[PDB]
Amino acid sequence: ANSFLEEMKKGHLERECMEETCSYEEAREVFEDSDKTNEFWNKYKDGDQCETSPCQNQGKCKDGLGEYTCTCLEGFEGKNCELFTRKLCSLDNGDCDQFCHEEQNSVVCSCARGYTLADNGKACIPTGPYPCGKQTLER
Amino acid sequence: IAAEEISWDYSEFVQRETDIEDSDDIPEDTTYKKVVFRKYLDSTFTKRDPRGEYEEHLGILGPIIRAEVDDVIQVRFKNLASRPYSLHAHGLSYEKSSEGKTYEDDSPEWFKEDNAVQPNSSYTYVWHATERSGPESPGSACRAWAYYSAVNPEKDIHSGLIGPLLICQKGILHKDSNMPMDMREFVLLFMTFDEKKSWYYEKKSRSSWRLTSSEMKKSHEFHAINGMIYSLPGLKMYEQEWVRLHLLNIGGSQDIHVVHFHGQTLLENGNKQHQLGVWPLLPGSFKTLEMKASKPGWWLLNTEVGENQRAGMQTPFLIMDRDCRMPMGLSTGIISDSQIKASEFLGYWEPRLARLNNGGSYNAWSVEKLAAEFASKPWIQVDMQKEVIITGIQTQGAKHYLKSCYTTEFYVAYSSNQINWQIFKGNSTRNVMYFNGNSDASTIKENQFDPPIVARYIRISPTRAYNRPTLRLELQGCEVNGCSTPLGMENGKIENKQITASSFKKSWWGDYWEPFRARLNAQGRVNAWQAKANNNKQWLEIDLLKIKKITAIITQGCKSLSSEMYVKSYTIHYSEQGVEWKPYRLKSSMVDKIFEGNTNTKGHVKNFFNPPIISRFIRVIPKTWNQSIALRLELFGCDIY
Amino acid sequence: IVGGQECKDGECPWQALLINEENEGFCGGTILSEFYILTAAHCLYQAKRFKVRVGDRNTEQEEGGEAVHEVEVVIKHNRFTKETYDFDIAVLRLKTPITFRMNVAPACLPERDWAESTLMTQKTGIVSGFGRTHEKGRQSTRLKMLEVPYVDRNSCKLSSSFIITQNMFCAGYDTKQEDACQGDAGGPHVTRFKDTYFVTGIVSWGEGCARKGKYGIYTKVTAFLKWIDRSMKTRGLPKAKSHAPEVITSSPLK
Repeated sequence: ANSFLEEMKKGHLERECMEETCSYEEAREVFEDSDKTNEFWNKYKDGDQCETSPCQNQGKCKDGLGEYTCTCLEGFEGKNCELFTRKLCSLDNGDCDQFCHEEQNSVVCSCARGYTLADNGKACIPTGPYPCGKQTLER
Repeated sequence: IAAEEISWDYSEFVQRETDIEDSDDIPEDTTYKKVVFRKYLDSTFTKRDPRGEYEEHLGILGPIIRAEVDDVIQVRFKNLASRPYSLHAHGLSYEKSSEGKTYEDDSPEWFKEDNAVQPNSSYTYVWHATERSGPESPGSACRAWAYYSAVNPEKDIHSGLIGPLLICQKGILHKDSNMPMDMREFVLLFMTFDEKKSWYYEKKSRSSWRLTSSEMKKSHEFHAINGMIYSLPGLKMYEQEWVRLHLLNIGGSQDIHVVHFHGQTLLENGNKQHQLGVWPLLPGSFKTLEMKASKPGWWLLNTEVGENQRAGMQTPFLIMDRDCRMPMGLSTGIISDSQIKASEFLGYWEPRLARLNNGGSYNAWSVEKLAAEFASKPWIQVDMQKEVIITGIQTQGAKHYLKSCYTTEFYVAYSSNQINWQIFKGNSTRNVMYFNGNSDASTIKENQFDPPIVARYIRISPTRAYNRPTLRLELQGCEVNGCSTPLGMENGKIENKQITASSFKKSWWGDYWEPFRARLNAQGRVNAWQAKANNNKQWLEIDLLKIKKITAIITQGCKSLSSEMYVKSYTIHYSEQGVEWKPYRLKSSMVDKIFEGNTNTKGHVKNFFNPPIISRFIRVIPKTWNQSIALRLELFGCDIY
Repeated sequence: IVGGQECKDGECPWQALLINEENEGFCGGTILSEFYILTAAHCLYQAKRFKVRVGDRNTEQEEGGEAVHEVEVVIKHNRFTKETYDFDIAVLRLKTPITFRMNVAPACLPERDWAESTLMTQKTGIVSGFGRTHEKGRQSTRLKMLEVPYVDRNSCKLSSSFIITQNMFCAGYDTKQEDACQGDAGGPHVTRFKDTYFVTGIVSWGEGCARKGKYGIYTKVTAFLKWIDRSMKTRGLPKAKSHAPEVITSSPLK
């Protein structure tokens, strides 16, 4: 309180206790004391309100007050799994760095020679040193 | 998007929104069998979008979608009644996959399937956002569109199945749920709605159907303005605002109006070379242009017509003050929260004793013990029995040794009729389901409001603090007319040449007093004006240069770091362009008014005055007094044109 | 504001300087492969001889053994208007093959499909050239390549008194500063589309070059696919490995 060396110590209470799990040895070495760590541990903090299941599809949460992330069912995407899967690319090149051409509710991007693919298909991983179109970032 | 059949009332002026007369009996039925839209955050029901404070212009119309570049919002629809509904957009060169018009097509059940929605069955449908609606040329940045049904070009626009497609540009966005705002745009849809010309026509009328309603000619076809009649809310802006106004007219093809504002010149953007002044409307296009206000007051909003004013629209828009940051109930001693209502309190400390930095370890708000506080209902009805306008409320905790003790989160509510509690303040423009709060104890925290919220039954409710629920909410309102602004009697704009003192006290073998600092919260020697004599002869003249309209006043008093003196009564002398030291006339009779000075020591005096004080050389002569002459005179005038 | 910045000594190969046997240049070219060099037709017609050297970043000086790409003979073009400018594209028939080095990087061939997706997205572009289109008083010794934006087609027919067709369009700033006749004639206006590089512009002089701050004139090789295809397969396989590859063709470019 009202000290430069004390603001960094109290900053670990709202992070290594609220976002993840708490512990007794967390605020002992940081505070460099023993009188305030014991008082903070005596007050338990239930995390969180996941017993009533705020999300659908019987999803569970984690040890976090407020924010949470559930494993919703497939076919539904978005924040609370609302938007369906993407059907066609057409516009915005389908979020892929090559040709976008729909095949009746089926889009797949792939580079030709001189380039390969990634693990999912977001962008073609460069392989050759200088094929027919690159940029030199050496300088 | 939904479309549940809900009977909407066209003749809404009986609700007494801004109406004056009371003998307005409806011959037929007030409500009409129509359909209203609704916005859902999910694909299923049981989850509606709360209409925020900014979502005002709608009436019978549902929500307004805001989709821009790289931002698409789904529009899942499910029929609830027994008739298949449709939805057709306008603007871009959209294909039949997102069109929805009943004509020739190609796909079996996809190009025209949205026009035939089976009851109790959802359907996958989503529109596409383009870049055509973006107004080119340096000037504007928004241009709205329109969308409605398609099962009938005429039986749908009267069935309450309308909707504007407000689309702006890309480049300027705000943090209001990732929606591009950073302004204060408005949209109005002026189009009459008919009950006899709709799909939900119940074969008969609510009174007569011989010669198109024998009571009134086309009584079912009322000129409903923005879904209602004699309403038009949210027209509460401030002085000099270049806000954008969207004028949309698609159905009214044989109704040409010319908008003319009472004392507001126009300015066209884009070319930056036109002034215009007036601007009519053409059927089809979506005209949009700025407003640029000038003088405050209840300026009438009309279209210079005889059939759509006294029987259509007649709502004057109000312009309130911009710099109305004067003390309301903290620095004064008259206006206080004595009329506070609640149910559950927070501890044992004193209720009203909640001033900023006060002596003692008991300074908060409570009457009954708190026991346990959580997400219950510790509502605090902050009623004022009058009109209110709040743009910012501060929040400060309490401490006396080391503890913080601060409220981390609290939800706000409001009401306008006491019988119902419209708990919807937490979902305003930026807020959706939360609100700011205090952080520490020695640092003052404020909560500024964006929308000009107006009500009468304000309600706040805390949640849980640092093991000690203690709140000290202040009060900060604003004017109603929009002209009562401080001319600088306490800030510094009014120099000493205008407000002059009387005698100057000077000791023989010592120093000398400087009683020319007659302002609010002054330091140094004295704090205001303290004359040498102590009778009913001293004066305190003020030069107002021009004529002003004074309504509110304030007066504290000074001291000498030992004893506190003040004035108990004074008289205001009004004049004109010349000179006339005559007291202010009493409008309730014919005599002069007897004003009262400072009541206690430091509690200010707040009083309203309806009759204007048209003068320039206002003189104040203190009659009675307390110990010695002392007062921090400061008034609130206007700019009478 | 990004001004007239010079080209880098790394990713700037497209600069086949077309000079003469003496110490006097005329225009430049475009590097794409080893059998064709895109450039303007007035570079050779109504001019002088032809001497090409790829990977030559400076005319007065030399960066070692890098500038070597001699040309035997050359032909003209069918749609090339001698008086004005239209489809002003000519192919330089080299005599010695050159491998792919650092200053000599190949590029993929264009196609007709990259005509509706390259002009609406990449609204900018770069103009590589030593500076021989406006050889008046700005002859810089360093290879300059400034950046120029793309403007709507409805503002290109009035930039010059000559009526411009679809093959050439706007490719410069507004009527503010000097954004025309930038670089050498036949200079590549390559626009970095997406993971590749496709040239799509040739700077040429219309009525010469004077007070042309309005807009620029740059071709579009996406429609020039039928000409680069008729002059590559009909000539047959390389006989003596790029002799002529192959200059023995008719004047209207087959």
